[PDB]
Amino acid sequence: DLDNLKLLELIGRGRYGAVYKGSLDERPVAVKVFSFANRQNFINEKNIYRVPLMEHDNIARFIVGDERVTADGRMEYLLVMEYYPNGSLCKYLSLHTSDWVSSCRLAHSVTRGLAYLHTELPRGDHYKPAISHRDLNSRNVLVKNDGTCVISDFGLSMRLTGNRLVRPEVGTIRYMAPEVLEGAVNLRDCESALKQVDMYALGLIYWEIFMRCTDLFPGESVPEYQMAFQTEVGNHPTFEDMQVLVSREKQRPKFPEAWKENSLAVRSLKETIEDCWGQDAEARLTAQCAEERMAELMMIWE
Ligand SMILES: Nc1ncnc2c1ncn2[C@@H]1O[C@H](COP(=O)(O)OP(=O)(O)O)[C@@H](O)[C@H]1O
Ligand SMILES: Nc1ncnc2c1ncn2[C@@H]1O[C@H](COP(=O)(O)OP(=O)(O)O)[C@@H](O)[C@H]1O
Ligand SMILES: [Mg+2]
Ligand SMILES: [Mg+2]
Ligand SMILES: [Mg+2]
Ligand SMILES: [Mg+2]
Ligand SMILES: [Mg+2]
Ligand SMILES: [Mg+2]
Ligand SMILES: [Mg+2]
Repeated sequence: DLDNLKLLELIGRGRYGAVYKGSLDERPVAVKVFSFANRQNFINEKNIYRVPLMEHDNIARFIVGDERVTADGRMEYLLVMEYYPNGSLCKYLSLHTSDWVSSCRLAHSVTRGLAYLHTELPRGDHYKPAISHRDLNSRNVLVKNDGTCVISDFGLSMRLTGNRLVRPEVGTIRYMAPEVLEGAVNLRDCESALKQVDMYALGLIYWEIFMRCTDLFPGESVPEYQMAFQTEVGNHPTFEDMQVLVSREKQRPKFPEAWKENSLAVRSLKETIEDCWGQDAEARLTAQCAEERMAELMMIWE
């Protein structure tokens, strides 16, 4: 198989992998390359992808993983996966504005993938545990050519149910929930607490998506894309910065005045976003309810 793998241009990178466009048996792929220092994230990500029943319309498609020794005497680990020309949701939102229906399509498809990730499927030979993503954000979501999302980057994800479990501030700082910023996640109910951390981050993703919805800025132009909290903390905020703004001061991204609350759809959208990122983690929507709320919003478009 992998003797015929060709790497082309670099298309992305984060803390753990450098991601290249590639060719495998003359078909296009993406190749995430890890150094030996990040081997454990490769191991983790590969094994999450190989958990039974992980193939799903809103989960990135994994092909194969592999190791090689480089010319200069270094170990490299390669995670080969489907190539998504649109890239991350972050990149896609910076380039596109969408109307109500297509914005809901982005938001619903990412929510559907998270609800599936979060759901335990007792199946013996095919057991799928509930899995927490642990760094959910729009750079770890990819956008398919048909305009729907897939969840990606399981380098930090953890199994939450079943046997041989372990108990664990390692995510992306901008998207950390308040209880994480306080070091006070309730690890006694570990399964629920980790899902609630994910759900807070999904709320921020909702805000980022709908800030680029052409129908929410009528008679006006859509603001340029900005990540959650960028106007308030800039790029690369510090842990302490986020702690004061998000947890101490109880702040969240702001809904524009242009979302004048006389529309029933807009009022409902705002309440669903707020039900995801509230301070009381036990009171946030679950992923399965957010998926249903999102679909019910679309249905309240008639
Ligand atoms: N299969 C893919 N197709 C297209 N772009 C990708 C793909 N996987 C990752 N990327 C891009 O590479 C970036 C980093 O990939 P990711 O797997 O998140 O690495 P890290 O674990 O280092 O954050 C993503 O934000 C995205 O822009
Ligand atoms: N069919 C099953 N598949 C997966 N996990 C199961 C099944 N039945 C029970 N369990 C769970 O597996 C756990 C046992 O894990 P084990 O590896 O024995 O210990 P630990 O997780 O403490 O290291 C129990 O808490 C139980 O809830
Ligand atoms: Mg990263
Ligand atoms: Mg490692
Ligand atoms: Mg695992
Ligand atoms: Mg990433
Ligand atoms: Mg935050
Ligand atoms: Mg429900
Ligand atoms: Mg909607």
